Amino acid sequence: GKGKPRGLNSARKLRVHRRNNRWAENNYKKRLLGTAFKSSPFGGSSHAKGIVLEKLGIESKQPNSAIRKCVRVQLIKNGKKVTAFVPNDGCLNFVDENDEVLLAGFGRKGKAKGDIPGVRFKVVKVSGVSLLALWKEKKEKPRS
Amino acid sequence: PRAPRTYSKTYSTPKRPYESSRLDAELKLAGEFGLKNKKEIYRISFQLSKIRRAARDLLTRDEKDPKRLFEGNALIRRLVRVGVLSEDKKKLDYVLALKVEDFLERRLQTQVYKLGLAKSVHHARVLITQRHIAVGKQIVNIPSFMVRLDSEKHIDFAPTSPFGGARPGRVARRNAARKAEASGE
Amino acid sequence: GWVPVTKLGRLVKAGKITTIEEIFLHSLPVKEFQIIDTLLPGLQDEVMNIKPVQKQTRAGQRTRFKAVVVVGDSNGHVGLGIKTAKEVAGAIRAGIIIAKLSVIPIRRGYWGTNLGQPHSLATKTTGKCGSVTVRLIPAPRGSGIVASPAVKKLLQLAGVEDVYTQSNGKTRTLENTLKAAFVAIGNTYGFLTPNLWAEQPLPVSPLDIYSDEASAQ
Amino acid sequence: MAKVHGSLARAEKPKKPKGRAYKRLLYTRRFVNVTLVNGKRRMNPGPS
RNA sequence: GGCCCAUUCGGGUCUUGUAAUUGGAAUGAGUACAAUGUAAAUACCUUAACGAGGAACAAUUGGAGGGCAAGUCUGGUGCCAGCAGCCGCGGUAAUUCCAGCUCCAAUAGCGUAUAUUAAAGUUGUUGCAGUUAAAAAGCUCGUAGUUGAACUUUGGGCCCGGUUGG
Repeated sequence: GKGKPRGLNSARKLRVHRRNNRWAENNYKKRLLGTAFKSSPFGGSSHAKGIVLEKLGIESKQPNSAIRKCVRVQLIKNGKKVTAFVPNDGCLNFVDENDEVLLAGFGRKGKAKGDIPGVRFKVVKVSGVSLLALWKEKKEKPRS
Repeated sequence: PRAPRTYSKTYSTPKRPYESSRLDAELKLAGEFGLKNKKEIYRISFQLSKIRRAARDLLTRDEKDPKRLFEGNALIRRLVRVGVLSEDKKKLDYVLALKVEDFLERRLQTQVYKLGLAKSVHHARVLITQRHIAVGKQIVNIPSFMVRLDSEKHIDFAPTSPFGGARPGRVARRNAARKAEASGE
Repeated sequence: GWVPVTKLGRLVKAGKITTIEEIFLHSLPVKEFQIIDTLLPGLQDEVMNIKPVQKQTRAGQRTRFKAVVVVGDSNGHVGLGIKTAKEVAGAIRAGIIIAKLSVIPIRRGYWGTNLGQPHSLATKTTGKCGSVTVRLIPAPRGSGIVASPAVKKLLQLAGVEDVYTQSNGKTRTLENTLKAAFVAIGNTYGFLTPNLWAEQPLPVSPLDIYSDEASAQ
Repeated sequence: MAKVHGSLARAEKPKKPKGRAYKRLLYTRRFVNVTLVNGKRRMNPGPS
């Protein structure tokens, strides 16, 4: 008999069980409780600006092994701090500090059995100039 | 404030991007007819796939049902008036097997090459763009005119173009101003 | 050359059977692949998937090659077989012969009204094998075939122009998917529709009208 | 590095043709001629 | 190549291929007398004179093991190595990093980020899951809520008047 009621005047059990155990869909519970403000470092935004504390070097332990270059930062609207990532100056020659930077996220989920370890962010521009415009060398960093 | 101005989008891309048996039949239409990109071929499949949907449900409701008779005999009447349905195929089931080049063979780029004015299908789209061809009295310059049926027979050159009319362009005038005055010196 | 060694084969070598439908009416078993070739000369194949597969005999890893081959007309006849073999080009040609051996018809009907040829299926049908289900549904004109590419290619060679599919189950082991679309076609002759309600008398087999012929020495 | 500001227009390889003419070129290079490698097919190949 | 005169030539018809091999025609982007527009102007429609071999009046973003269209190509001492959503590719010469060449896709890129919808029969009324895979409460009485056997005027006769196959 399927283990659910079928008769005609039964619409109240049917609609009150459905929102009862709709709380196991994993990203409907995130939306009604609203955990995007209370826990996320961004608060619900695409990008965010911070100011860089210092250069860091991080490594990936099991099967892979090389020299992943990341950066500390401190967000202006929040005060909390995160560790971003800068893409492929694999030459080890773009340290920069006490600068204004713009982060973003990865399209995130991954595999860290090679231990490409636990950061969640990246960098799209720095001090008012895009990153690729420096790597492809279309601008150079503004200063006097 | 004021009233808002309606608009609509006119094409739609397909669901699977890189699969090969699609990609070639689109290519062989773009070389056959000379079309700029594949947005021009999506433009003709959209317009078709709303015609097909419009007849797809008048077939469901009964015959001798006065919405089938008023909206049917107008949809049929408009497709013949531009010349896509054959004149013996005036029945509503026959539009459900219409194809996409039965509209592609009615553009001005295609109906001027068949009617003997340009030596190739790429001599059409450059003849039209440069204001040479004029159905009726009106210089058109759009390679997608979709000529109505009882005005296939009016296309000719323009009463302003150097081909079918008056003064030559500013090469021949410039060449005559490069040689005829230079005959003495 | 061709020596028939089965007593159906002598009847068709001598040319007492002109269409394949006499095999299908009295439902006769077929065991020689040359019978189909003279009967249906327009038959035509493609290969779907070729996969190396492995057996750890003597801890010596000997390679086989499984092949999935569909043969078929563009009128109403299909076929499908699978064969593993030691060498690649043997598995294709051995895979064709089982597919030539298993040919079935398909009832092709209309959607709605009755103008001209049949295009779509007669009713809705379903076959399941393994864990996959596949269900086929009639469609109007202009529809085309909406299926996965491995199943759309099957239904071209049976020549259905418009049909609607809907498939459940783990559809990512294609040896089992095609073995469900196959069952879901071959049931189309088997649903007793109401026009097939009338009565007819039983015909008699060719295997005893021509009994003096096609008999061994 | 940057753009040059003086581009006023009042008063190694040869080019490719850009636009509808490029669709004409591709129509020839795969549908008016042929390329095989012994029936088996590796068109637009590596030179060997 | 090609259809053919083929004798065999070339006798025709073609199709490309290319020859910094050669010729002449077309034209608006732009500029600008007038007129028209407009409350006055600016611009779009119309139009004197001017305006190209175009090599310069020069299309761009992203990729070329797999999913998923596209390379068996040469160069680093690993100049300028984790490495590309996820399986993974590095321990010299790599069928993926860094660059040159040639190809592919969209042509004004949907390139990246974050939300949501389809894919999803992974929210299931239509429509899922019962033993071994997540999942039937220790056991019977019993609220509200949901759900509850069959039966009480059928048949017969006459006659008018609809639109359909005719």
